[PDB]
Amino acid sequence: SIDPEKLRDQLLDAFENKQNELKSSKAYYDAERRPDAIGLAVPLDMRKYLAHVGYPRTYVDAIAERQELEGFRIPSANGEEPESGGENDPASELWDWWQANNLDIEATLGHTDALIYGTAYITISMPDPEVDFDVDPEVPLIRVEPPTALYAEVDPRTRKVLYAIRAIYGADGNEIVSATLYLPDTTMTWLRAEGEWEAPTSTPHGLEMVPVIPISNRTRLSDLYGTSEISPELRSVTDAAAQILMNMQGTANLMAIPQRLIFGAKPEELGINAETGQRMFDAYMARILAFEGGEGAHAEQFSAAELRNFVDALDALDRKAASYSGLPPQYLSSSSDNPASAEAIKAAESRLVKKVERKNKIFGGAWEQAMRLAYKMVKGGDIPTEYYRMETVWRDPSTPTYAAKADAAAKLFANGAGLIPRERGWVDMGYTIVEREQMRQWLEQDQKQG
Amino acid sequence: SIDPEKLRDQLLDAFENKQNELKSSKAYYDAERRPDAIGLAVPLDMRKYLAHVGYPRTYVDAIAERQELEGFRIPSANGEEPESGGENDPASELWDWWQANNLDIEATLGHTDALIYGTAYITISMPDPEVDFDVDPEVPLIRVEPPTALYAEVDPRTRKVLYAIRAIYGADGNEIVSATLYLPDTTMTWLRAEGEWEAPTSTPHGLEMVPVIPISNRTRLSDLYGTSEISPELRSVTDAAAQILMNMQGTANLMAIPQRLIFGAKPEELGINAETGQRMFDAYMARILAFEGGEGAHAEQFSAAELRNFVDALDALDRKAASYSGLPPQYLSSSSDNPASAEAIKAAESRLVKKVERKNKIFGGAWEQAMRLAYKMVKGGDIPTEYYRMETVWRDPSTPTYAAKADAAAKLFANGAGLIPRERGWVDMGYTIVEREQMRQWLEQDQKQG
Amino acid sequence: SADHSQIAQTKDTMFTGYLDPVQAKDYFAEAEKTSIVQRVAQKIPMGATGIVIPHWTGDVSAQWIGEGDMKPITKGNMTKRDVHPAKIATIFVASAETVRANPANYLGTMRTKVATAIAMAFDNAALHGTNAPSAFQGYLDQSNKTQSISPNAYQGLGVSGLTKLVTDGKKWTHTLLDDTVEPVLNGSVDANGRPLFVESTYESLTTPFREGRILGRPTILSDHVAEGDVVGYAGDFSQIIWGQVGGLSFDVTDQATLNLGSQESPNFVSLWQHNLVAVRVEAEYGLLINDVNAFVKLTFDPVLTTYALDLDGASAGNFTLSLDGKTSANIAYNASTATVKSAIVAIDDGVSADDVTVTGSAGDYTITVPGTLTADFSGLTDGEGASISVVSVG
Amino acid sequence: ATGIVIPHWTGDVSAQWIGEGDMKPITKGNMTKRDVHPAKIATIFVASAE
Amino acid sequence: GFSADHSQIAQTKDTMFTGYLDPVQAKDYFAEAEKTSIVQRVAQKIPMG
Amino acid sequence: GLSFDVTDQATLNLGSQESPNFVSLWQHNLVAVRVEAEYGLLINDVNAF
Repeated sequence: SIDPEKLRDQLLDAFENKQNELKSSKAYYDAERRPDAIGLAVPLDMRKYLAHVGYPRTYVDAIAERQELEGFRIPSANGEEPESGGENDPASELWDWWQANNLDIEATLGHTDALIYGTAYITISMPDPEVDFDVDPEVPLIRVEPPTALYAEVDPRTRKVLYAIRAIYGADGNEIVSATLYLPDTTMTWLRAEGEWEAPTSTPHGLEMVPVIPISNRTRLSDLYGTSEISPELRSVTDAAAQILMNMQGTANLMAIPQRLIFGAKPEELGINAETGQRMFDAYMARILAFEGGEGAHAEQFSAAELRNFVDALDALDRKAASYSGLPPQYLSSSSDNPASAEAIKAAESRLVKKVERKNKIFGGAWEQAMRLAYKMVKGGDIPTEYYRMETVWRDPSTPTYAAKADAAAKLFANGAGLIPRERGWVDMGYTIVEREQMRQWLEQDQKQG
Repeated sequence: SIDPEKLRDQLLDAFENKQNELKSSKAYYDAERRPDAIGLAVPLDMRKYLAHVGYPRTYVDAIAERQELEGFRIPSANGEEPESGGENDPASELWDWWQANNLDIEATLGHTDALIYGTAYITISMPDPEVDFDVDPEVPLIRVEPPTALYAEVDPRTRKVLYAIRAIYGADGNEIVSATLYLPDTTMTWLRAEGEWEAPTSTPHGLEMVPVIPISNRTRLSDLYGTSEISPELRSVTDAAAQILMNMQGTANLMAIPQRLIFGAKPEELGINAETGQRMFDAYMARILAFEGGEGAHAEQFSAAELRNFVDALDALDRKAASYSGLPPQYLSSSSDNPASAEAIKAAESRLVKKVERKNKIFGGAWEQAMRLAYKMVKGGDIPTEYYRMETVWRDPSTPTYAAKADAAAKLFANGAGLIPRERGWVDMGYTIVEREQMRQWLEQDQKQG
Repeated sequence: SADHSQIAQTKDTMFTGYLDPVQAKDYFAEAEKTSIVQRVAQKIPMGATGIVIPHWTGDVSAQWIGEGDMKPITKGNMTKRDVHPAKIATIFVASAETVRANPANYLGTMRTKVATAIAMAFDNAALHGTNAPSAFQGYLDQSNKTQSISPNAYQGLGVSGLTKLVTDGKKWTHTLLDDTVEPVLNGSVDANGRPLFVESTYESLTTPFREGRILGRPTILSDHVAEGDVVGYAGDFSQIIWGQVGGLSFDVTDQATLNLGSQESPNFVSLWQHNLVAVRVEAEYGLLINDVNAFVKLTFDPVLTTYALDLDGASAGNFTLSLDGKTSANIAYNASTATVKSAIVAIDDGVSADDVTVTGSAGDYTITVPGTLTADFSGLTDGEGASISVVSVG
Repeated sequence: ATGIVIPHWTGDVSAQWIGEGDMKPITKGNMTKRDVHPAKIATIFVASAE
Repeated sequence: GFSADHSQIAQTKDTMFTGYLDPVQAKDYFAEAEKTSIVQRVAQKIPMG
Repeated sequence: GLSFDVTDQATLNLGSQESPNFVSLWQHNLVAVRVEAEYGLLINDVNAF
């Protein structure tokens, strides 16, 4: 057995312990001050003028900004046809809870934390009308929680969650205003948690499993707890580039102007006053300085530093930021000349597109799981066997080109005499799993006219 | 219970304190003076010649110009009645209030402030009959209020407002002229100025919750409160470029011209006036100057400073400004490229379009919440549960390729024999809800005529 | 800026630089302290003006009478006392770069530490009276009664202590103990050497330390109620009322000017000139104890009590002194100092010249005795301000 | 293998009661840090190939 | 601090504001109950004329 | 127009230039209101009255 007060202690230690592992990866995405970014040539008084670099934000956004769930594809036990039953079909039951929880907004935020911190947690519950849950009360209340507010213990034998704590800091002091413990058997919440002098509220649940699921950015099969998408190579080039910018920023102040010198001067004859150390020249353009000179007196310059020397080194790091991230090179401006054609679009987008299709497969594995728990909770009983085989379905990550696909799909369908049936032509043009239902109604209405 | 006079005296201190966050962001979008923007190399007497940089205003406007709402979609209880698009339907019932408040004007402003400061507040009431107005007295009077005039305390446990204050300064920012406190079950306003408050006007409103909804700009679930788009990389490149511009400018006043010296000439032989330290002479073309060569005297000169040694560093920071903001490079670096083709536009615009399309989700999640609350206020009673599935519908952020779209949509429809019903043909051409409702009547007149 | 200046926070010896090996917890952080008084006294709604508590004081009365024997007249009478708030406040100051970096969350850490320091100041100002403001009326340690508990807590609290509390017409409602009391509740055995307060196999925690009851009264536990010889209290905690006019304000500036010196030797620093940032913190509290003799102070065994006697300069007649309700003769307002010691040991009780002590002169005596001491001014012609009080630790 | 460092709080942060319009006091926090390094335990055993 | 009627700074303690800022009346939080008879409880109540 | 600044940030003297007795508004709890206006006047011919 186990002690719930002792878990309330033990989990808050593990949750606090975790925060410094996240803290570094946050600093790259926020572009906060980091010691390694500082340009070593810059004088200590100028070293205040930092030079932040945007590659990590650019890379993580250019993935998370390009995935959206369309829906789910639970197969029927007999006579399989997702076009047939509409609001009666189980694929629509799942989609209603996706709309009603606003998951089409909160998932596109949670996926960003799952990439930055390597994991984020889906949480399942039933709403309580003694609390201000302004939602449909017959819908399971599904939330996503960032790892800056939740920790879950994972069994390394099975990848099952053993137990988890969600913790809420107040406005201030990192005071833990509230903590919630999820167990295989029950959920518990302590309502003023800064030393937990409140008594536990509690709620049992029917599930044999903890009602929390980790989304996690797996890079490898060995990668069992997930990892930050901001890879060591992308960090290394981000910090390396920051030093070049900061050294150039000093150079543009200290060295870009050639320093002028005169040797063999007698300061008394130049009229350089001793107590101020300065003679007041006039800088108007046409004038000639006549110097009394003699005794080998002559004038000479230190050169400027040539800023080209730094700029031609930044351009190599603009290229390696592309190489290590797989972005289209024009997203980093590593070259400016556009891809001119619907084909050259696909060539440039190729690496990014296959990287997003890869994330969609893995993040699909979290929602394909969590919807089983949501169903098994709200409908009770046991999972209908087909649900174990459901696919998530995601929008095509490719940049949408319409006029190229239009002439393709038209020539395929050939006014109904063609190679594919109508509903496939609608998938290939890219209309969504719900929009194809809006059309399948309008099509029947147009067929009453001609 | 809790005292409202305590709360307005407390929440005014929180609202006034908060301004010390916002003043830092305002300084970038307004292009006001920063110390970090000052180029060090210009002499102290020249430091008055500031030179500001437009990147923050250009990035924020390039998003805020493109966000436009077409309308709302609500599922009609379509498991019994899909028929929709006409009089008395809920999508029109909400779109009526949207136009009657001119939120199609003020939301563009509200979205701008949500990007500049990181948050803005939608505020809801019935109109006062006591005050003469330009308003329809049956419509819920919905307004957007900026974070320089409203502050709302949010529960980090539930993401929900506890209470809020809307407080207005005089023509001088030096005193408050009125403040309104919103509580979950009532509203009150102290109408006279801060030095002379009188007894408040007040009303209940029957709602469960405070009639203030925060629009907030977010990148993560870990952003428990919204954050500016003028991110510290874009601040750094803005301030870095300001120094390069200012050092270039000072160089063009002092160093862009050669400096001319003569060594060894005796001032009394040159005829220098001892009272004034100089001799003037007629400087016209080809007049050969001649000197007696005492001390072996001769000329020499300091070179100019080459201004290109700064300009080919400004042409690096323009590429960083493009790269970190995700604008088309053509908005920054003139003749870095110019697109010849429809797909070349879809390349260049890709990052900007996809970022706007994501902000449309996050702000849509405020407006769908505000309209549902305004319905509960004006209709009374309770929400018909389909309204929890309400979707905002937004314009496509792309520049309209109308010739390419028209040639494609025709090849799809094929004079009615083709792959799609007429109505999706109209949606693919991008006609708004109201403009499609016009066409649905004009189509009937044309079919009547034959 | 001067690095490691005593007022200003700035990047100095206090920070390691935030290298990966820095542990996410101080694994030996003790949990933060909290007010006791704010969880045992009545919280009363209160405003900046302060409040007035009214009270009844009439000898309303009626008399037996015969047939036709004409009836007597009587009176009600009424009185009031006012109560006022006092501010507690502080400022902390940091370099703008320190506010920017917020190293180790120092700014958040400070904002909790000041709130705790303020909560602890309110406890000690009410319990022990240490550095208490002028506006607070009474503090618990000012009580005229003490009981020692250390050989057997049951005989201590439930019997001996209760006797000296109920005899004044006061009553026992709660008891409040320091965590250092644990090893005198543990043990406290019966004659056969079994403990009281715990069950027959001694696995359970001790009943009062569960926040359980003693003879029907609840037990309140604290890690910080002890000071000097005192380890706890028992009494009528309904006799305490307290108020708070507003929560802890926090107010923040780079723009203001401070003084780093004292008032008469000032060193003005413009926060803007040095680019420092300052945070103001303040709260208003009020407190009243209806009378301080409603509580018996709890100690270990051999405790001895000091009292200060103050006739307010009165100039003819006599006072008299009492221990445990036994009463001495009249004593002259100017009696020579050894007379007071002689008049105390002349009580019909086991007090003697080796235990009892006195110091001072005419009308300013300090008295030390092994018990409850009280004074009567009824024999004094002009004793119109005459008084007695209990002396602190030092 | 680089070891760890553990911070600890040490500041005596405090506040004073004040009258109306009195000079507020000023106060500062304090901390310390401690370092920990690991060490190795080892042994060898040897056998004939048979 | 400052003098009670300081010439430069206005304060709540200043004579000028007397009769404003009057402390608010409150319930007697220390009121003890009206003590009821014990004799009328223990003794048997006969009818009497 | 007649201008009012409200502040508690500044320092004030509370005596003359040679005995200034400076006080912080912010470290004490003084709020100060500063009042300023600017006027100019010309009479073209003071003998015309």
